[PDB]
Amino acid sequence: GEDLLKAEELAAKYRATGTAPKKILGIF
Repeated sequence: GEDLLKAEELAAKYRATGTAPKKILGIF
């Protein structure tokens, strides 16, 4: 499943932000 890869990606990205919903915070 590539949604698991996406889950890795989001884990690579969002955790890079520090907190997933703060994906908008990075934009703030």
